[PDB]
Amino acid sequence: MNLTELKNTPVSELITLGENMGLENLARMRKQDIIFAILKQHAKSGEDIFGDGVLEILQDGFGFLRSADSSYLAGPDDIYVSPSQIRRFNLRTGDTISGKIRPPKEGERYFALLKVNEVNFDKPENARNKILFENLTPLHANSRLRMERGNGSTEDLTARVLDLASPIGRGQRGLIVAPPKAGKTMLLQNIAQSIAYNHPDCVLMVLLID
Amino acid sequence: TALQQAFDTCQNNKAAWLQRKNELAAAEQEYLRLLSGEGRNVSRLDELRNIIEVRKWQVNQAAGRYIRSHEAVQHISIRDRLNDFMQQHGTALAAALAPELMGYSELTAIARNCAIQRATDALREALLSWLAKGEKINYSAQDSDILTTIGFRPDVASVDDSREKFTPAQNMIFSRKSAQLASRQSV
Amino acid sequence: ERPEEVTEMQRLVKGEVVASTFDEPASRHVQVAEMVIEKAKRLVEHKKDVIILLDSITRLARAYNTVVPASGKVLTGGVDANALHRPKRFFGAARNVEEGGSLTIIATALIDTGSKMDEVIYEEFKGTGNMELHLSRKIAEKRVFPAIDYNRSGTRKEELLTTQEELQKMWILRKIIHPMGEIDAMEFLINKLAMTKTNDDFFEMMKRS
Ligand SMILES: Nc1ncnc2c1ncn2[C@@H]1O[C@H](COP(=O)(O)OP(=O)(O)OP(=O)(O)O)[C@@H](O)[C@H]1O
Ligand SMILES: [Mg+2]
Repeated sequence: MNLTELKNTPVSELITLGENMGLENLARMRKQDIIFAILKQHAKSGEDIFGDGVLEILQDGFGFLRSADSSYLAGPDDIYVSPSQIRRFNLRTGDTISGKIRPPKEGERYFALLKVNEVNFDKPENARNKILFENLTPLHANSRLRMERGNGSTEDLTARVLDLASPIGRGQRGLIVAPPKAGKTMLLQNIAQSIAYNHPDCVLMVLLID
Repeated sequence: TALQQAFDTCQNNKAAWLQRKNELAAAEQEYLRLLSGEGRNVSRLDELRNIIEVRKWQVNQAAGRYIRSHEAVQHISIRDRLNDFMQQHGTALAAALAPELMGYSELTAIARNCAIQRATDALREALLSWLAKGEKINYSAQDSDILTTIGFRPDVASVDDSREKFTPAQNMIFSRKSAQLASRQSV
Repeated sequence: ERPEEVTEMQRLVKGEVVASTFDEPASRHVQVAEMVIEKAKRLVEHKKDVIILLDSITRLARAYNTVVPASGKVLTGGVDANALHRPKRFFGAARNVEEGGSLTIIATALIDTGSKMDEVIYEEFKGTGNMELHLSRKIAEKRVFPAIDYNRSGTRKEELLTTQEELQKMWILRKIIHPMGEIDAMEFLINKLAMTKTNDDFFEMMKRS
């Protein structure tokens, strides 16, 4: 069954289900190894298994499928995807795939996909005739984004000052030049939570490096 | 009289390519008949393959030279019509485009190719004067039926056998397959 | 070769197999081999398919070396240079008749047995055959068999045996698998091919996996 719910759950719940599923010596190793072994024994029983993730293609064309919670780690949780899915199913790099998964047979370390059920929150059928990103003609920042919470929060003054100094917009290209000890990290988290609260339709994610 | 015999040879190799397609289709229907049965032996399967690829290369080149013969006969007919109809009534064409004509006649190479460019644009304008105009037209008056039977657009099978083309090394290896095919036919 | 293996050969295959052993002298091996090859060529003369198996080229080469008289000129290593033509008599019969039938030979070779005189016969027999198969000791140490070193294996004008487009297909596969190691290649090939029934399905799942 779906591995995301057992992936985002904390380690305690995973280990407790580990003891109650019949394997009690699966605590002293990595989270990826724990989930790999638990799902291995679970699929060995012969039950329905569901998977999801984001794919990527190596140099040889054979691809991997990583998970967002694992921070795209090259652990056993990844799923093998063949170039044939790309060649006929017409799936590009990084397409979010959710659907059936196959327990790998002997000599196969990583899982495989049986069939695809959802691609980029859309049906896999109409994803074939999808316009490319670079083929779209761009324009300037037509839309305007407001960073004010509107509830009079105790920290809304920072967002209001940011709006007054430099309004932000959709599809804009902006930089925040700052020396160290500038308080930038928490103002980025503040604008992130502001756009999450004000705009529940647009997708939000934050990239952390080193 | 050369156009008539060229047209006759065009239908000759056209019919040759048609019968090659027929024997090819016989090869694949026999192949599918044997496949639908019990395939105990693979040597027959292997030779059926060998023959179907060599015959499809042969029909590919058959469509190829049929196509080039069709263009050859079309252009020879067009140039014969141009030559003799201008023999009949070239004075009006001469009087119409005189400037670049005298530019060509008694001047040097740069002047001649500039005159060619000038006549090129002038005749493009002349052609588009009546090309966009809506008038009913007939086939080549000398050989209308002869041109209708051959057809301007070739058969869809011509581009079916022209869509796929093998590499020159692959072309010569199919040629040697045809050679050994004739060799085993001699057996 | 030891009688136990040749008798296992006799009892396993339905067809009749000839036998020879160290009890039989070297001249006996030479003469039985030349009757065998002459009978094979007589049989293929009647437009019939004949297959010969040789195990091995080194054993017969040693036998012909022992039985040859001294001609006064000796190739380096204490062997008669002319005598080397006689194993080629036992190997030159390999030819396909276009008018009907064909004679084929499949021969094994032995090297690195502590004998200095084994690798050079392989070197001078390298150009004799149109296809060759390498066996290495590192795979034997790896304990998994067959130790097929197909990465360096090659055939001359093998196109006549397969189709055209599918020939380029396994050649695509060949040069894709060339850069990687010789070992992991063979394990994953045999692993993918093990639980299946026919090689055609292997061909489609090379377009599926
Ligand atoms: N709006 C604000 N309200 C309160 N304190 C603030 C505000 N803006 C900046 N500061 C202060 O500025 C300092 C910056 O702290 P912080 O750890 O957020 O900095 P940072 O620029 O994200 O860090 P670094 O550059 O070291 O990674 C803190 O002392 C913080 O209290
Ligand atoms: Mg910071």
